[PDB]
Amino acid sequence: GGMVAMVFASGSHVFGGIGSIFPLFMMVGIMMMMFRGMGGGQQQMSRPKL
Amino acid sequence: GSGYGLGLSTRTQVTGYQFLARRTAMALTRWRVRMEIEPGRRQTLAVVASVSAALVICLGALLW
Repeated sequence: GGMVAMVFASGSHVFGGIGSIFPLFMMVGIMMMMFRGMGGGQQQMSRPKL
Repeated sequence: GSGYGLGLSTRTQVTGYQFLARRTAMALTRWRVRMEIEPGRRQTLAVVASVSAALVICLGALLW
């Protein structure tokens, strides 16, 4: 968010409108890895073995 | 009764149903439940790969 804010304060205004699709999809992709993803050493169970 | 309506559910019940769905689906097309290998999965994954490759290319065009 800081990168986008820095660019907006700088005045490029490149991310306005449809250009925003790059930050938006990245922010969503990061969200998937941190909350879901896969279990650790104490979570050996998974769909392929169950 | 039981099982009817919109009651609560859990994540183990969601995968459990998908297993019964795959196993019953091949029983209609191949008439056997042995399921030595599970081709329905692979045929579906290949489509998802096809769609993803289309999206990667058009995002590449927008970047241009």
